[PDB]
Amino acid sequence: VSLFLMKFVQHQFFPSSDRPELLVDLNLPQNSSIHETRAVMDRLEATLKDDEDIDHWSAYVGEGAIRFYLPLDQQLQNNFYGQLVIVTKDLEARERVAARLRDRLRKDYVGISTYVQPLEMGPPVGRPIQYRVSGPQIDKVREYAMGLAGVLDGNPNIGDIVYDWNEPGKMLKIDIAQDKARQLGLSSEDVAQIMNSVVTGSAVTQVRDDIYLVNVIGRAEDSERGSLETLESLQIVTPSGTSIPLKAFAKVSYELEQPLVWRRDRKPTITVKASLRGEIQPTDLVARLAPEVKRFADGLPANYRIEVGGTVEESGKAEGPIAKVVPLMLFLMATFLMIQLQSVQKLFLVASVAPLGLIGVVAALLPTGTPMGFVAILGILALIGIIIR
Amino acid sequence: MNSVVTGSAVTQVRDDIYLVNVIGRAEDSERGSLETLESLQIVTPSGTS
Amino acid sequence: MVIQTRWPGATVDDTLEQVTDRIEKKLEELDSLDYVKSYTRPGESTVFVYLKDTTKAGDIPDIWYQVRKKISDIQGEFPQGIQGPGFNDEFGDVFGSVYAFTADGLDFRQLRDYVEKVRLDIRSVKDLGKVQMIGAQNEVIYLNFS
Amino acid sequence: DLQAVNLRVNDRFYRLSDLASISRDFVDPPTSLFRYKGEPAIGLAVAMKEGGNILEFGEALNARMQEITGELPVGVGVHQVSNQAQVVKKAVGGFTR
Amino acid sequence: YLKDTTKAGDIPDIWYQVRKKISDIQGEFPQGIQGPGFNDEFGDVFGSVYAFTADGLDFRQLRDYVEKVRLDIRSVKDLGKVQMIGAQNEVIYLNFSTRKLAALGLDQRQVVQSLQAQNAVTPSGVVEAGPERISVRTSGNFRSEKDLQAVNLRVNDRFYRLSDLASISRDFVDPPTSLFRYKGEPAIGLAVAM
Amino acid sequence: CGAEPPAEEHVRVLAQTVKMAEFAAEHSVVLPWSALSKVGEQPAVWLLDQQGKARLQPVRVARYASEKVVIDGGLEAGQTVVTVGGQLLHPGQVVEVAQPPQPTQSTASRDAVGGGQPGNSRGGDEPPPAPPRPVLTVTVKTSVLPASVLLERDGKTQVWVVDGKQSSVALREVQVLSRDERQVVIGQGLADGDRVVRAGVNSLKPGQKIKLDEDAR
Ligand SMILES: *C[C@H](COC(=O)CCCCCCCCCCCCCCCCCC)OC(=O)CCCCCCCCCCCCCCC
Ligand SMILES: *C(=O)CCCCCCCCCCCCCCC
Repeated sequence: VSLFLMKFVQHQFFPSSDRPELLVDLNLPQNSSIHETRAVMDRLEATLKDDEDIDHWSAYVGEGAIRFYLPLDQQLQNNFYGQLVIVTKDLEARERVAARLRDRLRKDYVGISTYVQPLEMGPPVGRPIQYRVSGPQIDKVREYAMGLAGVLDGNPNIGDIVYDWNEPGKMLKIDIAQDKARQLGLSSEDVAQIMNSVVTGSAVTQVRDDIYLVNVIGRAEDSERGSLETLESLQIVTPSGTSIPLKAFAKVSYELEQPLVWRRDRKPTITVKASLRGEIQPTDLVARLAPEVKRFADGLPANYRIEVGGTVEESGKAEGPIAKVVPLMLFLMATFLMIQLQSVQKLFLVASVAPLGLIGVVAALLPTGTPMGFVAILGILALIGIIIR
Repeated sequence: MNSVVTGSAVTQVRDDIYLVNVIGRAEDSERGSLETLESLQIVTPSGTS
Repeated sequence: MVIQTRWPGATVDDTLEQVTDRIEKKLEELDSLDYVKSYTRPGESTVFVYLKDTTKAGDIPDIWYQVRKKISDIQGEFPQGIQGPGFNDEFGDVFGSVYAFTADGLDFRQLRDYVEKVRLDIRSVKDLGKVQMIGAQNEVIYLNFS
Repeated sequence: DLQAVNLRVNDRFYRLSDLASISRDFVDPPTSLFRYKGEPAIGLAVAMKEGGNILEFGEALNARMQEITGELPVGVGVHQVSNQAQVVKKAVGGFTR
Repeated sequence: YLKDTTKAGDIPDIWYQVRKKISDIQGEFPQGIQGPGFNDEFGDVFGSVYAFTADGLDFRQLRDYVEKVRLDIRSVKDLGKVQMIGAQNEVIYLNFSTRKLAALGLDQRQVVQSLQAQNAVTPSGVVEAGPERISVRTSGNFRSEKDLQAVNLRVNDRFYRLSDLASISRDFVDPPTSLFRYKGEPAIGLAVAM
Repeated sequence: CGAEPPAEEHVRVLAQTVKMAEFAAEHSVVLPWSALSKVGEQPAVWLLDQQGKARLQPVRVARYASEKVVIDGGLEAGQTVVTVGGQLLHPGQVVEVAQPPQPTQSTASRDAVGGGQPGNSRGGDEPPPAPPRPVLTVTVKTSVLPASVLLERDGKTQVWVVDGKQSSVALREVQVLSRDERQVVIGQGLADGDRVVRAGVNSLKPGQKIKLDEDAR
């Protein structure tokens, strides 16, 4: 019955860190000027500026520094990533400061991805639950990621799911026939020159005002640059002194293009990360949702593929050599015992006690509902040794 | 002398993941074999030959 | 391992397909590597290298040197865009207390200068590892023409 | 130093101001911003030299900080963050307990 | 060739020493190209090689298919090095009608400079004109033979088409330097290492 | 052993009905710049059904988008199209009530919220006693002074600190309206010790002593 009941026993690879520090991350729907990120930042700051357990709190617009080797850090995702570190007095959950912040962001503006985070002890694992979908074609992998998240959201024990780089950007395409150019007295050379003077002027030498260096940059007049609305029907000047409206242009229009991609292993892919609810462990949830999602994956061209992105991968990688190493040591200690004894009968006799000890290890674990800890996965061997002793 | 052996070099092109470097050169009706390279009425930048 | 690479503006698709793809393909041949995380932006390329968590420590610098070698030669093929390996190793491992110097109604320049003076005076302390500032400001000079 | 640059005679030697607008130096569109208690600031992270005996480096550091404060000019607010020396102290204390 | 009396393992150190000794001295050579080929010979083991014969098609598309094969191969469990052979690098000759060029009073060097200034300009760039991220993109840079066949010049420079002045030779493969052949027939092999 | 997960919560969102407008494009449709998503090989948006669910509708945008995307074609007169997206479930999505003008208190939080006491800032609270900072020692026998030096807050903190031998306080409450945010010029109420600190004004307590030894290298 013990080995039988072992099935629903939940396992977890690592607990969190009791450090009184806490962090929160935010991601905007689409990439905008960093000014918008700072706007959301200052608003959230003005919201939390006077309360107990609220002290030593700083912001991060575009990048988060590193305290210890505990977490990772999104390097440069200014237009899509922010950070806020806060220090509590005795416990981040003392008054459930994290829950209060969750309610705050809930009442806050919509379409703003946000996530709370208590420091974690152990090798970095990023989000607790993720999934990676591959595809050599943009729209194909996108629609498939959508069709996957649809089935994934079946179980309501997950708070929310978030895709990756699943949004395009307003691109402006322009081109010229060059016939009217030579007709009006314009050459491709001056064409490119003007085009440069409109976006980013030419570069010149730097200056040495102090130990630092400042590079000066040229540019045309700004009374013709700054906003797209004013860039409509532009009477562009010519090097010959003349000025003609932009009517000589063509195909000037709006298009869509996602400015962020992930060519994991030289192949485009998307990473869908999801928050949790209740109290279950990501491993158990993965095991539960394994069949249906597997069938869904099967229902797709072979050139595509899906993989998990949670913590099961890391746990398995860590326990990898364990299985391929421990039995040898088992036979080693067995022979060691046979040294003191002289009969296989007594050997098997004392050996019978070894496995039977798994009674208490689970009896004192099921009522408490404590997940199977890795440390326990290790200590059980010490238990075997002492009981055999 | 350069336009006769190997013309000047210009910018490369990006037609695909690879790069193709274009090269200039004079007219080939005056290059290719040594026999024809005998008694060459070489042109001058001033139009003369 | 983090490897950054800039470019003076170009269509993100072409940017990746040209610089990122070549870097990834060339580096792929490297041994003992497991994950090759690509990262693209309008004009930035970033490569994340993750080796297998099965190798011994100590020789890690050798692998880093191998990476530097593999990219040094191939560098002679990229276009005129900038390029430089960011961190062969992540020195940003330990960090003691950090100190913020708030101020208003003054020169950010003089602020950074004071911070540098602080660094010089700090060097006098007994033991010191790395000292790194943040949020620096680099003033530029635009020259608009009539 | 560049506003009064001339040109050639046949080039109509004029002042840069007389021809273009010499925009005063200014900070570019930010790419990384730091902020303390909702207020802009500039932090400085320091690392302990490898092999350095911790719990003492911080002592000498804070002492030197006190001296620096003694020399801190006008309009300067020093704020310490992540004083791990205290963290380690409390940790080892509870451990030994 | 080092002496066959040293221990293994430290060989990379010797290679690094070589790289060091040449790095500094590099600052003295003339404008000629230079690059250390192999600090070590990675070409040690090689599993089966595969030749992909074909005729009546593009060598370009052939290499593209081989690259697609490489990408699909990466899916295999273990992989060492993957190297192709006998690749083709098409070039583009631009022969000029020197006589007519001189007749027009100009020289091809000026055309070279103009084309350089035209190609060195990126046809796109981020603008962020509004709150959201925005960027512009034009179609004016050289990307093919036709992309340069219709280039003009200045008024005082007799703005004409390249065809009207020079012969835009279609891209073609250069005089070979390394040729592969299977059963007396041209092909392209692919060596893979474990 | 087994618990109960919480109920499902519709993903909060702020949409808006469809109202044909002649915004310069007959019967054109305008919306904020953050309400466009590419589907297949064309732009599109999300429309919300009356029975609390979301669906995708392909569109064909032709008009320029200057912070406000303007499309023409594929519309439903009086349909609540999304204007906040980027993370919704493409196949179907149970949406949250977006009917309020601002279902978020952000429409008034910018001015005032009302939860608890306000935060802190230099100029309203008392700084802790610290060693005397080497004064700015900008005093010169006298005029104009950079606006950064003076830190007058609501007229209750005129830079009264005297630049003399003690760094005391004085009765210098002269206020000139020539406030061009660049320099303050006064004709009366000026003296030799009239100047004050540049940045450490509000962060300094009145009458606090200073030190003559200044940092320089
Ligand atoms: C973790 C698990 C669940 O806790 C429970 O207690 C579940 C039962 C629901 C509560 C009802 C309590 C029963 C009352 C007992 C009678 C009085 C006892 C009072 C105590 C005396 C002390 C003085 C106050 O707890 C467990 O460890 C047991 C779980 C084992 C069962 C798991 C179910 C999995 C599938 C079972 C297959 C059944 C096969 C037979 C066909 C139906
Ligand atoms: C599954 O996880 C079960 C949920 C119910 C938990 C109820 C709390 C159990 C604690 C048992 C302690 C008994 C003490 C008896 C004292 C006389």
